[PDB]
Formats: sequence, structure tokens, C-alpha cells
Amino acid sequence: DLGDSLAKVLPTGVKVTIRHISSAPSPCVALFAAPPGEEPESTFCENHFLAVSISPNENEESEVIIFGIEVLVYGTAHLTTIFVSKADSTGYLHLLKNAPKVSLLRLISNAFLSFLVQTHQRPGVRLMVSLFARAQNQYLFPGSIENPEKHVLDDRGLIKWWCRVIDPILREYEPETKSSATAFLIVPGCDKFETRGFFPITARSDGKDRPRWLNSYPLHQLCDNPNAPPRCLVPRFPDDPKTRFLIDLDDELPNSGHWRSVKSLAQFWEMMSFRQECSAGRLVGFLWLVINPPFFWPDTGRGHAVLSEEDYKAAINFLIDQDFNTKHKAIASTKAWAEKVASLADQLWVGQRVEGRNAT
Amino acid sequence: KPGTVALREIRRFQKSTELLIRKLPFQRLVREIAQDFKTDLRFQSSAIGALQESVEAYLVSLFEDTNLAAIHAKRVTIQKKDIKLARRLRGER
Amino acid sequence: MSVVSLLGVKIVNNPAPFLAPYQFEITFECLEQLQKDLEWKLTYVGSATSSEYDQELDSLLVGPIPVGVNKFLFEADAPDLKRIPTSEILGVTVILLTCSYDGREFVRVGYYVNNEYDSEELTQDPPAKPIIERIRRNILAEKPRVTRFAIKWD
Amino acid sequence: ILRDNIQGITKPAIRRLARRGGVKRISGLIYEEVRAVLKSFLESVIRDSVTYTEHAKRKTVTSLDVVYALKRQGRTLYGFG
Ligand SMILES: CC(C)(COP(=O)(O)OP(=O)(O)OC[C@H]1O[C@@H](n2cnc3c(N)ncnc32)[C@H](O)[C@@H]1OP(=O)(O)O)[C@@H](O)C(=O)NCCC(=O)NCCS
Repeated sequence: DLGDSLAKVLPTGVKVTIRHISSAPSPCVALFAAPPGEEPESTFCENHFLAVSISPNENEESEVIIFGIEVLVYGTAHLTTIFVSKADSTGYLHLLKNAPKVSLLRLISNAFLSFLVQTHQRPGVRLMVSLFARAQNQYLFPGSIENPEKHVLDDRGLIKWWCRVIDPILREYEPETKSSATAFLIVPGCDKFETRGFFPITARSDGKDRPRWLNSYPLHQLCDNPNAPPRCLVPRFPDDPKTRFLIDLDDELPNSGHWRSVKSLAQFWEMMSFRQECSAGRLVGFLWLVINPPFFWPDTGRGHAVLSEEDYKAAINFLIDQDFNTKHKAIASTKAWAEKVASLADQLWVGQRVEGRNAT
Repeated sequence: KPGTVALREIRRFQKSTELLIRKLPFQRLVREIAQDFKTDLRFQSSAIGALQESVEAYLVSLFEDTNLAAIHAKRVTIQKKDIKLARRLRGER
Repeated sequence: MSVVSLLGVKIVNNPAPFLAPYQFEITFECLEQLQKDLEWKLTYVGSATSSEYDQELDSLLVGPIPVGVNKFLFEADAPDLKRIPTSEILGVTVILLTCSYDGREFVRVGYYVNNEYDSEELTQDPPAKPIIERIRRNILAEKPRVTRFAIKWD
Repeated sequence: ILRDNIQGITKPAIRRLARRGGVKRISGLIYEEVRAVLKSFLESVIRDSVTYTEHAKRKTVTSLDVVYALKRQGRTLYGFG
């Protein structure tokens, strides 16, 4: 149960209504490009979305979304990829009476990602957690930027934030030279020394022989065949600069699979440090987490709703094109979306209530 | 009312964005500039691509600085002086 | 890979009057001792219409440079009115803090400046003659526009 | 008098680039300056890249040449860290 997992993290006396919309694992396009003369690996995709809301305590019906995060999960015969597509807030968490002044959203993200990792950890299968940190105003909640109480981080702050989010999950395993795990961060435009500054404080006190955080790219881990063309060595996530540049480079193809302007991965990233998304006056983060271990659904809470691909898209798109300019607008949009989800799942209500137990 | 235009609201951003400037005009522009520099060299398509990426990134950042400059003048509409100020703010190109 | 890199710039007197001297609390970082010194310029752009109205208010030198985090005070004289247009003087302009090693510029920070009248009555009905004793400058320390160049050191 | 291709960069493209930059409204008489700045920057980058290519004694400017040209333009950000 996801509600139980999240309840163990949140502070004591924190009432939060959650909704977890997913889709059944269905065949999709391969995350990695196929080597020349071969076929793409069969990939099964699985969508996930978490919506965390509270109550301004007018009554009980009063409900406003404070956080939202969309994560894609990929599955092949060798790799399980957990990709954080989007994440955004509305800033109405301020409306919560006696706000504990904790990094709440960070804890929610950590808990959700941990739950997904645990419930999707396959026996003896490499598991990767990838994400693209770009600091922009609003992603999921239109007009939420006009909420003064919304604390929108900057580039550096957001990168450090995601790093702090992933850090515990990383340290839940053994160092790599008994499941192992290592983290990889790449900030376009920054040398290794300047990149190190984004790592959590704990990274300062790790083994020099067996580090946990590395400013590099998991090449020999993601790809068992380093002789394949560079185009087959980079994942092509939806809505990702990596993907766009990979297509732009693939436009140079008629040497099998070899580009013209980019001969290796190093050149690829050197070029990536000067793309339109990574050099618009703001820093950008690339984060990966590699884990190497030597009703058929885990989440059982009422917050969970398994919809078809079509219905999932319908629900999510219904949510992300709403208004959150004011409190009343946010609450109204929350109610409307909740009802729409209830309709798509053929239920009278979707979502569950969670109360934190931890107080340390 | 010199032709002031209000831009469409950005309801939600995205992490990857296609370049806004059309490729052929940018290409013929680059070719013109290359001619004016008096050289018999030409750029690869990938090179012109990178050029466009850099140009548009520069323009977006400069427009951010321009908007900020227009804000501190207590205005919503950006002007030419705001652009010049943003340029000087960057450190002149 | 830079040997010297800034870490913070805190403006002490703000919002100070226009004629008040500029005073910056600058905190930077050095990786290793260097032969030459650090040159610091502070250029006020009187008019954005041209790069000619630029005034290098003051230039300082810092040497030698200790290894680690270093903080220092940077004082500069107020700009000259005889080199600034009487129209574009009031409003929004820009200032540039330039750090260069051995003459080679490698750090360029940019700040916005807003010259305001101390009373709203003067803002509503501005005099043809600029009242410098009633104009206070307000500069932002929120988001400085920092540009880092890569240069050869020693 | 010859034609200039910088006037080929249409106004809607400029407005969209402004919108992406966070601009809400623009003045009708601003496009000329935008084209001026665009042309100046692109000019500089092209000078650097073409020069680097020339000294390399090659007949075609590759994307990497453009990269090494852009490395001279410096990195612009907010704050220090
Ligand atoms: C980034 C975001 C998701 C997290 O919001 P948040 O308010 O920072 O919540 P957090 O739990 O992460 O708080 C982090 C820190 O900010 C501080 N903080 C929170 N709210 C604050 C406020 N209103 N004012 C000042 N500081 C605040 C907290 O004290 C906390 O302290 P810490 O540094 O010790 O951790 C949210 O700000 C947001 O939605 N931003 C816009 C969307 C976005 O950028 N998405 C990018 C996805 S890659």
C-alpha cells in the first residue's frame, strides 16, 4: 500500500488526500535505438501519476491539490527504467493549518519514488531511475505561478533539490567498485568541480575508493555492448532535449549507424552543453540512478486507479489544463478532476486519506 | 498604439522545445554573413543547426533580461531601451 | 576550470542616494596562489543608447591572493553628471563589475539600477533641472547577471 | 542597395521567442533592434568559427568549430552558488 509507505514518512498530524493514477503495462517503442542490422528490444511502458492534496478546513469537501508528479516506468529483458517526466506544485500548502515547515514535497517525492522502485524491483534485474531537472515556472498547474505563496526554485536550487530527493534511495544500497547502487549527475556548462557542489553533503564523507556520486554517464552499465554506435547508447524519453538532439543527429544518417558531426558520446555531451534548453541563461540537470543486484497490482489503497491508456491520458490532460490562479479556482479544479477520475474508473469516489506517523 | 501586441499566455512549459526560427531564412542569413566576412568557407548543416540553437538560446535569455528590465521600469510592455539595457547587462554580447 | 571564482556580492548601502559612494562586500574563492594580482573595475552606463557614456568609476587591485575563501570591501566614487544625459539619467540603467586577472577579463557581473525620487510628488511632476539631492538609487541584489570567461592564468 | 536576410526573420518568430523568454507584451517598434542584436551575435559567432576553421586549414566548418566558437562567448547565469 502506497498510503502506508507515505504515512511512515510524513510528520505526525499531517492529513493529506492522495490519488494515484496508473495504466496497465503495455507494449511501446524501445527506449534505446536499435543497433544496425538488428531489432529493438521489446519494451513495456507503464504510466504513473501522483496527486497530493489537502483541505483548507472550511468543511471536509474543501480540497485543493498541493503537489503533482508524473513518472513513466519502462521495462525490458534487462532494464527497468523509472523516468520522472514531470513534477509541479500549486503552493496552496500554505493553507494547511500549522504547517510543520518541513521539506514536505521532497519527502513525498522520495516516498513515491521509493515505493515505485520497491514494487517494480525485479529479481536480478538492473534498475535505473532517470530524470531531467529544469527549473521553469509551471508544468502541471496553469496559473499556479500567480499564487504568491508558490516557492519556485531556481536552476541550482532545483538540481540540489532533486539530488537531495534521490540521495537516501541511493544510500539504501551498497557502494559499487549485496545489491549495489551509484548515482550519476551531469550539469551542462559545469566542470567536475562546479558539478560537485550540487551533490548532497553526505557525498563529502564517502569512500574515495568507492564513491556514491559521480559526475559522469553510466555507459558500461546501461549498455552491455559498447561497440554499438553512440545513437544506441542514449535513452529517448518523451519531452526530453536528449531525444530532440538525438533525432536531429539521426537526420544525418543514410558506416552503419555512425553519425557525421558526433563521433562519440563525449562529443555528444560536449554538444549537449550548448543546446537551446541547456544554455538559456539557466543551469540544467541530468540525473541517473543505477542499481545492480547480484487485480495484479502492489498498491492496494483506494487512492490507486488503473485506467486504460486512453482514459489515463484523458484524466491527466483533464487535470493539467485547469485554472489554479486563486484558491477557489484551485479547489474547483481539484473537485472537477476528482469527479472526472471517479467517472473514468467507474466509481463514486477515487482517492484515499493519509496521516503521518513519524515525528523525529 | 504603435502596434503593441500582447503575447499568448504560457499555461504550461515543457522541457524540450523545437527551435522557433525557420531553418531556411536562418541558413541564407548565415550564408550572407559568411559572404560579408569575405571567406570561401561554408557551414555544415549540423553546424548551422548549432548556430541556430545558440542564437535562439541567447535571444531567450536576453528576452528574460529584457522583461526584468521592463519590470523595474514599472511596465509590462518591453521596449527597445529595455533590450539595449539587457545587452549591456549581459556584458555586451 | 577556473582558479578564481566569485561566491557572492552583497551591496552594503542600498537603497543609498545617487551621489553616495558604491560599496560592495565581495566574497570570492581562490584555488591556489597566483603571481599577478586581481583587477576590479566598476563601470556605470549613463546611457544605454551608446557604449560611449560608460564611466569606469574606479579600478582596484588585489594581490597577492590567499588560498581559500576571501572577502573584501570595494569602494567606488559616484558617477559624473557632466558625462550623463540630463534625460536618461533618471530611470533604469546598468552597472558592470569586472574582474580580470593579469589584464585578461574572466568575470563579468551585471546589475540593474533604478533612480527614484524620494517623494511621489516629484515623480508625478519632474522638474526640468535634475535634483540630485533628492534622487536615491535602488539596485537589485536578487539576480545578478554573472558571465564567466575562461582564460589562461600563469 | 542590396537586400538583407536579417529582415527575413519574421515578426511572429520574434514574438514567440519573446513569449518563451517570459515577455507578456511587446512594443510594435522593437523588431528592428531584435534583428540587430540577433545579427550581431550570429555575426560574432560566425567570425570566431570561420577563423578557427581557417587556422585548422579545412574547407568546411563543422559543428565542433561552432562549439569552440561559442566557448569564447562565456557562460551567462544567475547568482553564484
Ligand atoms: C520545486 C518544488 C516542486 C518544491 O517546492 P518547495 O516549496 O521548495 O518544497 P520543498 O519541500 O522542496 O522545500 C525545500 C526548501 O525550500 C524552503 N521553502 C519552502 N517553501 C518556501 C517559501 N514559500 N519561501 C521560502 N522558502 C521556502 C523550505 O524551508 C525547504 O528548506 P530546505 O532547503 O532545508 O529543504 C516547487 O517549488 C515547485 O512546484 N516549483 C515550480 C515547478 C518546477 O520547477 N518543477 C521542476 C521539475 S524538474
